[PDB]
Parts: sequence; structure tokens; C-alpha cells
Amino acid sequence: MIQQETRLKVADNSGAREVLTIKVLGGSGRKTANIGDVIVCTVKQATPGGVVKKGEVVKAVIVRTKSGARRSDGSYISFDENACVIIRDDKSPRGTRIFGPVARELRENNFMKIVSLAPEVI
Amino acid sequence: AVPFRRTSKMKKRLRRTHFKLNVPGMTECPSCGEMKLSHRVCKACGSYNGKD
Amino acid sequence: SYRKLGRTSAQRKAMLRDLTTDLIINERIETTETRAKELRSVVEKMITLGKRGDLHARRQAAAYIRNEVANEENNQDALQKLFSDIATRYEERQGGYTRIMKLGPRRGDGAPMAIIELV
Amino acid sequence: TKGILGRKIGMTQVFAENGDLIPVTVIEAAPNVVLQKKTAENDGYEAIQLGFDDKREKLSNKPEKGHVAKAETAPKRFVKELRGVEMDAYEVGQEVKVEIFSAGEIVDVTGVSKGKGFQGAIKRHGQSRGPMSHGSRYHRRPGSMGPVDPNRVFKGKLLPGRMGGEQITVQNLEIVKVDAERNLLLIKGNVPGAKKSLITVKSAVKS
Amino acid sequence: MQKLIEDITKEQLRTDLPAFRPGDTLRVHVKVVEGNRERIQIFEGVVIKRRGGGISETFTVRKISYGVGVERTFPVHTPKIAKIEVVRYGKVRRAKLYYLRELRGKAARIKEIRR
RNA sequence: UGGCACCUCGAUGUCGGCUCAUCGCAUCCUGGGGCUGUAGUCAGUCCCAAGGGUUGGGCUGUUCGCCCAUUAAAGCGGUACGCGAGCUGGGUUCAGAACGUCGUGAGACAGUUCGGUCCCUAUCCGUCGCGGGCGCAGGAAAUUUGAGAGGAGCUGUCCUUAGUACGAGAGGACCGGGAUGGACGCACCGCUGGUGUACCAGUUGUUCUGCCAAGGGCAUCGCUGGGUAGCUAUGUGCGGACGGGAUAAGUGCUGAAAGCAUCUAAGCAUGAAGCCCCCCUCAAGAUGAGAUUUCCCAUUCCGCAAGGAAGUAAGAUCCCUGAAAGAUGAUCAGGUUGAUAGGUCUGAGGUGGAAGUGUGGCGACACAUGGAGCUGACAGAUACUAAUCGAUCGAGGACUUAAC
Ligand SMILES: [K+]
Ligand SMILES: [K+]
Ligand SMILES: [Mg+2]
Ligand SMILES: [Mg+2]
Ligand SMILES: [Mg+2]
Ligand SMILES: [Mg+2]
Ligand SMILES: [Mg+2]
Ligand SMILES: [Mg+2]
Ligand SMILES: [Mg+2]
Ligand SMILES: [Mg+2]
Ligand SMILES: [Mg+2]
Ligand SMILES: [Mg+2]
Ligand SMILES: [Mg+2]
Ligand SMILES: [Mg+2]
Ligand SMILES: [Mg+2]
Ligand SMILES: [Mg+2]
Ligand SMILES: [Mg+2]
Ligand SMILES: [Zn+2]
Repeated sequence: MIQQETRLKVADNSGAREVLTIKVLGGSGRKTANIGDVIVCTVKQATPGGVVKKGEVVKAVIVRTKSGARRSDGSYISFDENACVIIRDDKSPRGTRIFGPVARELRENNFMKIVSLAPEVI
Repeated sequence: AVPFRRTSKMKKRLRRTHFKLNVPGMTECPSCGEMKLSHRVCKACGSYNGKD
Repeated sequence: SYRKLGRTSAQRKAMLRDLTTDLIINERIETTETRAKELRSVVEKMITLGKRGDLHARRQAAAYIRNEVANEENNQDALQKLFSDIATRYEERQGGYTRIMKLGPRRGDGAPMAIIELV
Repeated sequence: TKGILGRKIGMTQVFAENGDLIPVTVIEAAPNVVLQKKTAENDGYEAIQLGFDDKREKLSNKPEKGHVAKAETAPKRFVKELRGVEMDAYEVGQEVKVEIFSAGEIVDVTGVSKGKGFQGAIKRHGQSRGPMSHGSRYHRRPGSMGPVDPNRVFKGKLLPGRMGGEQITVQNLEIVKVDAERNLLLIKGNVPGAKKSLITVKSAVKS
Repeated sequence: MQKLIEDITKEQLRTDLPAFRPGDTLRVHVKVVEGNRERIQIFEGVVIKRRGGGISETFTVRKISYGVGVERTFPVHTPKIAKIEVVRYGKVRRAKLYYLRELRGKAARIKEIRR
């Protein structure tokens, strides 16, 4: 459950280390984002010499959450952290490598580049 | 909040209608003949379900 | 659910343990009707322990029964009486060891009083 | 329109053939009996009166026994009517069984919601609290009763009061399974009421 | 528990699953279906929780994947699990191993207890 | 913004915010249209339309405004610039102090700054819930009709139609199908979680059960890890769907008055998220007190009658065991040919391997006996305990006419 002021780890090499959630997209009063949802965020921590720089307003997709996601078959998946990937509008990641496992839910939302790049898609 | 007008004797009496007691739920004790409360042991003779 | 009897958890447990030992010693006490109704289940479960008779059951009962003299002549405690007299009395009775009999309301606070005794 | 009376037994879950885990409510409906057919001519409207759950003789009174005499059945604890039914397809004394429904059928379920007793505006009407800190002394209160001009409160200003225990219909539930041997309906999702409460399952009115 | 609900759900309970407790390490062969084709994906981790009864019983397995711990919760009797292997029987002292959530590395080890 | 000074100075509390809304339409979005310097996509302007909806932050006491990020949209006003016996008290105008400035001065603002007590147990109406009484031409038990009232009413994106109509290109539809969300509402606890102070376990200090072992008290439930029922959202299921009738703006058909023309005068259509229904809930005190099924049956007294009194019928209550119900009444499940609650027995779920004993170890401790022991509310069974005996209430059915 990602909301405004939630800080996320970045699971790629775009240059951002930590982002702060500015806004959850996709409906007027929408309070919370979950895995697979796109958020607007600011880069709070950046890697020196990265493509993305501290203080930039970027779009990201949430790839891991502590709350996790329930599946139709009645199973659940949770992670120990909330992580996102900086993206463009076409849903390609702005980085080139994805770190850590990502949820199967990204395939449903057509984040296929991210899924292919992930070291594990659970 | 304080009473804006005094209560009339009629309004006072109308309120107190339901401020009432009921007759107790009595039943004669078949052993000693004193009246007890239904389902209670008889205080007078100490009988219950025909036993003292 | 269960009753709170206007007391905190610790006070309520203390009162129920007191009443249980009081009822074991005297075999009949008068109390408030609601206290009697709660006592029923507590005491009967203690009597079940007595019927079991084994050391494990006894220690469970020892943790609950107050350390009070049930019979001064024999120097018999409440716990010894529970296992040696109560249990022997109800060896062939499956449950229902106590009965509640209602008295009138108590003067002073109108409390409905009751007799609770071993059957 | 089809319908049947039953008791709410509880909830569980069932795996679908495609692997999905579907939560279901178990409704137990011993065969209902048609006690009376009301007609437009005699009564002014068409309806079928279903009796459910045979009551002990001792608990039944003489007026009840006479009413169910024509149907030749034991007195029933629950009697309800169904309107919109095919009158000619029903006869007094006919037993209505769960097998009128089939798996996959869409139904509406009526029941009485669980009682909650006296509840405040927050719980009863989902209103917002005031601040809990910053000096606030307004936490679970129902809000201003209205403007000054009318010199009175408008009807429908929501306030504390008894909550729950109202008749409530859930629409468009799916029948998951019909256990004719045990007279059970498995309905997807949940329905109003406590366990053992009377439930009515009708063919969906929006179908 | 109501006896009726146990009877209704009895058919759908699975009988081939091995006995395991919190603390044991399992390989869960999960039948992943992407539509027409299905591929068995193995999830290996520690059983940290096993709650509920009957058809509604669920269990949670935890593993560290690429530095990030992942927990998956399954219905025990789900048909979506092809097979469960008990790789290792762990010695624990409680039913819910929630403390493992805060631990990593050597602190997160579970002593083995040859069954 | 003013003008007036009519009400209030034996008191009508202020700006902003919070909670709760309600109304108007001069319509911000959604719906339907006319005109266009409307190719398409977009727009401009005007008409109809108030059903629903109409964001979260940075700065500031702020209203406002600028900015950041969204949204279909971020509408304008009234309600004592709605709402302080509902809250807040940051701004402003009590007493302190200080700066700038003015004054000979006490002090003051043509300016700032730091600090500064928000009282009231609801009598009446009103509002939200719950009962008692009587009535409804006999007395009862159920099931109901619906005059009437309330609720709900929102909308995005994507796929398809179709890269089609349109256009030189750029770009890019109407209408019609289909999927999936946001906000909102209803219900429910099977799932994910929260809580769970009479559940299980670990553990510290001290005191107690004579001591060991095993336990009790107190330390926020001593603390810590879990957790049953119940209650719950952030969890789950479902809803605003299909449509009918009459209309608004608009579009018309036939058609004169007025040989033509004309949507109109007679006549006949079409046409909105709006109106009346459809959908959900309450509803016969609807005193106009309705309808259907079933049950009881014409008693005994007096009085010339009218009428009164007394036992009862069907039925219900008092009282009692309770919870699926509940502030209390009420409601519902039961009251001995009874499973209503407790207990007992068997389980579920929960905890997680009891005590005793044995073995291994110098010892802390480990292991076996043994998924053990323990277990509030959950399930089934079982009259073992309590639902005793009793008491109270409750009909005999007016007159007129009409038809039988
Ligand atoms: K001077
Ligand atoms: K739950
Ligand atoms: Mg204490
Ligand atoms: Mg406070
Ligand atoms: Mg007025
Ligand atoms: Mg378990
Ligand atoms: Mg004048
Ligand atoms: Mg005055
Ligand atoms: Mg005044
Ligand atoms: Mg207008
Ligand atoms: Mg004002
Ligand atoms: Mg006021
Ligand atoms: Mg102030
Ligand atoms: Mg008044
Ligand atoms: Mg449960
Ligand atoms: Mg010791
Ligand atoms: Mg002390
Ligand atoms: Zn007596």
C-alpha cells in the first residue's frame, strides 16, 4: 500500500536510490498504489553520476511491496521492502538493469521489459 | 442548559405515569402457605420444590 | 461470554478463587445470584480435577484453590478435601455438581441473593 | 421467479475447476412446502406462501395447525411469500427443494443483517472524527445539526441509534453447488445475517 | 467446527501432501499457468506459519531471493501446488516464526532435527 | 463597496480552519441540442438540463493567491459572510516586554515583535433510535396489499469497430459491441491482517505455599512471542444493470388560417445523466385504522331493558434458562414428551512438547516416555444442575338498510 510520502527503494540502475511518492496516478481521489501501479515521485537519494539525478520528478512502477498481492488461486506474495522502477510513458524502464525479484503481476500490466530484465519473476 | 419555562402540574403528572412500581411476582409456597417470589426459595419455611 | 462482576481481571480471579475454596469448605454459601452463576462453572471444573485424581490434576487444582483449612480436627486443607471427599462423593455423577437456589433481594442494595451448594 | 427459504449455516471456500478459490456461504434448506396459493381473484395479487423448518407440536398453536392442515404437513417455523411466481406450476402441499436451482445460476439473497445495538454516527453512518490532538475536544461526535435559519433540524440529520437488524438484499450472487442429498446451497460470497438466521434465495430480479 | 461444512469440503481436501510443521524447509512445486501453457515453478523456503483448519488451512513459506526476502502463502489443499518435498526438518520452539522476518544471514538459520 | 440607523448595548461571541450538511442555477464534469470563420481530432458561442460528482500537497493565521502533482471535473453563490450551549483558538483588540517612529511627558501608531484562563448536568420544540396505552363494533395466531416516505443516481482508461469515415499530410472519428479500474455504498469474516485483560507458552525482580521440584501474588495484562469466539478494514462478495411511460431544448410529418410557404391553430411523431416507474428499504395510527388463511364459540350471574359483573375458550403474559437480540423495555431460542444455558464427554481451532520418571552431562541443560499437556466465547452429544408449584390477563360479538 503505497501512498503519498511513502519512500521506495529503486530496483534498477537509473541513478536514483530512493524516491518519495508524490502522487498515486489513476483516479481522482485514489489513496493507495499496489504492485503494478504507476506513481509520480521525486528522487531523494541518487547515485553520483547516474542518468537520473536527485530532485527530479519521475514516474515509477511499483514492483515490490510489503503488503504484497493476493492471487485468484487463493495464494499471496509478500516482500520485505517496497521497491519501484523508474519508467518512461511507454513503460520501458529508464535504467538498464533490474535488481531483486519482481512480482508476476507486472506481466498483467504489460511491463514486459521489466519482467524480462528481472533476475526473478515470482 | 436550564429550563426555559417551569413545568406545569399537568406536564409533571403526565411524565410520572410510567414512573411506577409493579406488583411482585408472588406465588404461594405450597409447603407453609406463605407468599414467596416465584422461582425463589421460601424465606419463611425454607422450602423449595417441595423440600426444606 | 462471561461476566465481569464489576471487578478488574485480577480482582475477579481472586474473588472466584476465594469463593471456590469457601464453597469447598462449607459445601454451601449464600452470595449474589450473579456471583453464584459464575461460581458454578469454576467450581465444577475444579471438581473434575478432583475426580481425575492424578498428580498432574492435583497441581492444576493447587494453583487455583486457596490454602485454607477445611477441617481443623484432621488438619485437612481445602485441596485435600476436594480430592478426598468431594471427588469420592461425585465419582458416578457426570457433571452438574452444584445447584443455585434464589433467595429474595438483599436489604441495603436490593441485591438478588442466592444459595449455591454442592448437590 | 424461483425462490426458497433456508438457514444460514456459515462460510467456507471451494476450489473451482480452473483452480480459483471461491468463498461460499452454506445455506441449508430442508424442502419447503407450499402452504397457500394467493390469487388475484380472492386476494388481489398472485403469490406462493412457502413454509420452512418444521416446528415442534408443543411450540405450534391451534391457529397454525389449522392453516397448514390443507397442505398436510407439520407446522412450519418460517412462512414467507414469493411474488412473481408461475402460479400454475405450484400446488398447495407441494415441496419446493433446492434442486430448483443449478450451479452457476444468478440469485438474490435476502436476510436480516446482524444487530449491532446502539451505535454512534461514526460507526453507524461512517462519518469522520474530529482531530484527536492539537487541543481538539471533538472526537466521535455527529457534527453540526445544521444552519441557524430554519430554527430547527432538518429531517434526515443522521444521528446515533440502533444499528443493524434490517432486511437487506444482496443481488447477483452465483450458485456454486447444489447438494440435493443434504439440501445445501453453496452461494459465492457472503449474505446478510447471523448463522442459523433465515435466508431467502430468489432468482435474480435483474435478470 | 460444524460437522456439515467438514462433509461438504471433504472431497476437495488433498491427501498426498506430506506432514510438515513451522520450521521445516519445503520445495513447493507451484503450477504456474500463463494461459494455454503451464510451467512448474519451484519455491523453496522455510515454513514460517501454518494456520486454519480443514479446507481453509493455509501455510506461508519464506525465502531470501537476490537479497530480498519473499514470502508466499498458499492454501494447503490448493490444486495449484503439484508437489511438496520436505527438504529439511527444522528445530523450532513456536508455531509462528515471525522473528525470522527481522533476521538475515547467520541469525536466520534454523537448527536441523533429523526426523 | 456603499447610503440609511428600523431590531438588538439588564450582551444577537470574531476571521480562518474542523465535523455535518442543505438550497438556488447565472452548469465546472457527465447527458441532450442549435449556429460556426464546425474537414477530422479539438474547439468557440447559445439553448435544455441541478440526477450524481466536483483532488492531495508546498508557502502563509490566513480567506485569497502563486506554485507542485493529479482529475471527467477541480463550478459560482445563499443558509446570522450556514454551523464555537458541536470543536479548535493560529490572526485580531485586555493586562507583560521590546524595536522603528512620534511626543517635553504620561503615552501613542502613520508600523512591527515574543507571551497570554474558550463557562453551562438539555425543561420545551426540532432531530436519531426504543418502548408503554388505546383505537381500528367479538376474542386471537400468522401471512400480506401499498396510499405514502426514504435510499440509490458518479465516472475514467483500454480493446474492438478502424488506422476505417475525414484529411495533402499531420493526425484521426460518430454510432455500436466488449473488458477493466477510481471514488462511493451495502453486507460478511471463508481468505489476508488488527484486536482479543478468565487461551497457550517463554522470562525478570521480590514475597508466599515449611524446604527440593512444581506453582500462587505483585510489578501497565510486569514484560515478551503467538492466538479461539466476537467485533473489525486496510480483507472479501455484491451494487449503481437492462430497460418502459411522459417530457425539456431540438428535430419533424401532415396542414390551413394567408391558392404559396410554415413543427401548429385541429391532428400525428421523435427526442435528455433530468420527471414517473423499473432496483433497495420502511410503510394500515393510510382514524380512509385495508385484504387473505386459520383458530375459539354464544357460558354463569344479575337488571324491565339499555347495560353491568364473574368464571373461562382460542391465545397471551407474569416468572424462569439464555443470545443469533439488547442502554432498559423490546426482539428471538427455550421452560421437563425440554437440548435453553452451565457442567460432563467427544471434537475443532490455538499454543507448542506439560508434570512425574528415566537416560546423557561436573553443570547450566538435552533427549525419551509423547503433536504431549493445557485450553474463554466455537461444534456435536448427553437431563448431571437450573428452566418448580403456580398466578394474571383474555371473547359471547350495537343499530339501520340492502341482498340472500
Ligand atoms: K524622542
Ligand atoms: K477475519
Ligand atoms: Mg496485575
Ligand atoms: Mg481528549
Ligand atoms: Mg419555523
Ligand atoms: Mg493449526
Ligand atoms: Mg430618524
Ligand atoms: Mg435579557
Ligand atoms: Mg443571552
Ligand atoms: Mg439554465
Ligand atoms: Mg459565520
Ligand atoms: Mg450555535
Ligand atoms: Mg490566538
Ligand atoms: Mg418551545
Ligand atoms: Mg472465525
Ligand atoms: Mg524452587
Ligand atoms: Mg505491594
Ligand atoms: Zn414456605
